[PDB]
Amino acid sequence: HYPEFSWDTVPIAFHFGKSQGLLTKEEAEFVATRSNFICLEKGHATRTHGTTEAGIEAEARQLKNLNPKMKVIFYWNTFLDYSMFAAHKEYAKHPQWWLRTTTGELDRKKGQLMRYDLSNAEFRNWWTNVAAKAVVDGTCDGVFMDAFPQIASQANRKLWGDEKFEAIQQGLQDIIQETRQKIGDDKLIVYNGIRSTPDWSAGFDFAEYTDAAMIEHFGHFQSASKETMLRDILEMQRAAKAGKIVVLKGWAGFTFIDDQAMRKPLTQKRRVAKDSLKFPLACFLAGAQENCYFIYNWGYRMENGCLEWYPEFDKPLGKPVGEMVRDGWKLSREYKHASVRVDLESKEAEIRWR
Amino acid sequence: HYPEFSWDTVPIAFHFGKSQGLLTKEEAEFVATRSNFICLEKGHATRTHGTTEAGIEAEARQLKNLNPKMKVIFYWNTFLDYSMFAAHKEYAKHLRTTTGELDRKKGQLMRYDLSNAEFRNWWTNVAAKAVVDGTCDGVFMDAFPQIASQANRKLWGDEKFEAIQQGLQDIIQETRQKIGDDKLIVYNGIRSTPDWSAGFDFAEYTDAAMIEHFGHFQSASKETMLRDILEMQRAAKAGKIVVLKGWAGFTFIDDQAMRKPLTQKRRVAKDSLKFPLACFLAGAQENCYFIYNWGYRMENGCLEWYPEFDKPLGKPVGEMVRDGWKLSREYKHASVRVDLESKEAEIRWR
Repeated sequence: HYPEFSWDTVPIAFHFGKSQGLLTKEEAEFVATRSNFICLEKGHATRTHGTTEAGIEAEARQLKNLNPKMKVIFYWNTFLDYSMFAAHKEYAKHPQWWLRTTTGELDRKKGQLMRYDLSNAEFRNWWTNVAAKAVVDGTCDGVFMDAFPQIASQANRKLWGDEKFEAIQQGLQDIIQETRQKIGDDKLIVYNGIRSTPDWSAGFDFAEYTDAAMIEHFGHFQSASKETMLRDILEMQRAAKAGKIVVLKGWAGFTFIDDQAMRKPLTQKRRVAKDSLKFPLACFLAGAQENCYFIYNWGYRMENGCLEWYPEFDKPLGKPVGEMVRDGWKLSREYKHASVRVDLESKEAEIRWR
Repeated sequence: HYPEFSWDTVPIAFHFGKSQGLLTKEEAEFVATRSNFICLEKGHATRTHGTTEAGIEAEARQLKNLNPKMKVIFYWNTFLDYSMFAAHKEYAKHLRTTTGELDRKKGQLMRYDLSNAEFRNWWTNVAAKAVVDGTCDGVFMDAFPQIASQANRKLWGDEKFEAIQQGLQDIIQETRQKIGDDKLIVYNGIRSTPDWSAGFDFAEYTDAAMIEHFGHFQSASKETMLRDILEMQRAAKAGKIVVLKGWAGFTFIDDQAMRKPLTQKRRVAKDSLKFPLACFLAGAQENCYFIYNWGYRMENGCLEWYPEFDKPLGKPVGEMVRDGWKLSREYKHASVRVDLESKEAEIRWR
């Protein structure tokens, strides 16, 4: 029930939202002819369709009409009560569920966004019904469960108490199982995700229930050291070899959280994105197996480079002819039509195409 | 390093030559006040300046003195050994087919061996003399569909053909290296035909592509016109320049049409503008340029003007909308509709 995967060219997935409306026909064709795997973000097409659920459903139909093999993934945050969903008004009707801290204040991110009590079974029941409405009744093929590291953050202990924290971690396991129970075996569960930092690293997890994990921070944020980059690549290799989907999120030399980089004119962003592609692309191809996908851009809104294309993505790749080879911080991989080399320490990389 | 672009009116570029001499005061001012983007063709001003290089250099200085924003592009054929260049005698001082006959287009013009690196270094040196040492702002690299034509496998063999294809990629890369990142590389081009199509290519190095045959030659079908428009839109959204070469109801190759009087030529040119102009506006994005005439010599309609090119246009306020062969587009001061099947067109100026 995985997306149809191919080595003909670099395997590419999409993950973004266009808030101002559906993809144009030209945008939908551009996307649908270039990938079999897309998650549509919170807010997608809300300006014209009112709710994310409505926008995503109409978009899922458009894309699959163009590419019937496309797997369209419903973005549904596991932890946060985002306002641009019809579901938000239903959650507002259940104040008995609302998470509170040890002092009684409502637990809200940046003081505005409520965080879910995953230990509450009624909530979990409602939350999984939202997902199953999108993927069973609707036209999506799976769900993207965001925010696992936010749930597991030790900082939440100061807010909840240790006992409620353990209850909420248990509730994360519960809500994944119940998600699977409700959407069936033919549907995809994607979650965020694999993460490598100096103090804490999460590998592919909950494997009895989940199908795909994103490596959202590859090469950036707290995951920019050679040690954490190597761990992300090795975990992709290990997880994919064991039959899972892995989506590696590359960043085009900067991210949407870098205020100075985001202030730069579009021409400068494109120069940076072109110069910055080779290294994360070589890292991805060094460790990539079947069912591994690359994403490369600087954010999750359509305009954050998400519809950019690069000639590297059209070049013949072909099946891997040998396993990844590692010597110290240096990695290399042979494909039928390309050779890859990358040094995690110096950030030096080389891709030799046929 | 792009030409300065505006939506105030239809964005216009020029692409022609005047072999009898430089533009006159009036002709120079006409072009300089109406566009920031011109390619000067082979032969320009050769009668009085001897070579295309010297004629284009003198013209580039004249036009830029009138409009300092003017980007002037040097015509340098990527494949063909034209005689009205000083560089022709250097080529003469230094490509074989399988039968040994000299490879000459229509028996006259030699064709270049892009595999040979000595040639490539010379060729790019000629481009660099014109744009780095000289006053031009970039180079127009013609003839890419000729180079790629599969029929050349018959003339050269599969091995040499693929050497030449690689050579084209090498010459483009070597051009950019020698002229720098602040100069423009224009090439011909995007082409859509029923059996063979090329979109924007070599985007690592090139800035601009011409759609030379829009609506005409082998690209007159609704299928190929739509391909051209869609590729303009994609490439310009990707950050490239696109030059759409419209034809004024006929072309310089149609003998009978070319033998008609100017008054009839102008009548047909006026009647034929709305359709190709609406196709361009339907898909146009930033850094898209329209050209409208019946050829590449100054006198082939190239300094004709139309009120449509003075009308307020304004920024696009919506995306191209396509239903079947029908396109529409909303600008701040005009609504566009065109039907590629019936060739009906409306430009509702406001």
